[PDB]
Amino acid sequence: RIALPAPRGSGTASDDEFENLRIKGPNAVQLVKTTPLKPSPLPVIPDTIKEVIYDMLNALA
Amino acid sequence: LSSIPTALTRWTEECKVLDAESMHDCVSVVKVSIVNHLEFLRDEELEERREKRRKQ
Repeated sequence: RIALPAPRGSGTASDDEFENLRIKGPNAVQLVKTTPLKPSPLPVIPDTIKEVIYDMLNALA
Repeated sequence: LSSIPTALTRWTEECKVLDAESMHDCVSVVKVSIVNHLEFLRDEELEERREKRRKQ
């Protein structure tokens, strides 16, 4: 997510007018923040990928 | 252990070998799509923040 810099000054007429000038300006400093982790389930490994992983484990022996 | 190379370092090697200079071009093509989406969401969140301030 592109970061939001803090609200510079309370007040919509003036402070937010120059806060749009600052945050959305052509020349700006888009710092990044990550989203909160979404609960990804583990991907099921395909069977051919398990005949690749298993063949190396047999080459251990 | 830190001796083990990270995925980004393996992808870096792969990219180097398979496309040293075309990586920048792909970064540019994908950037054009990422920044536009994130700026739309940045402007929507900013509107949401101004709205919540006004409603407060």
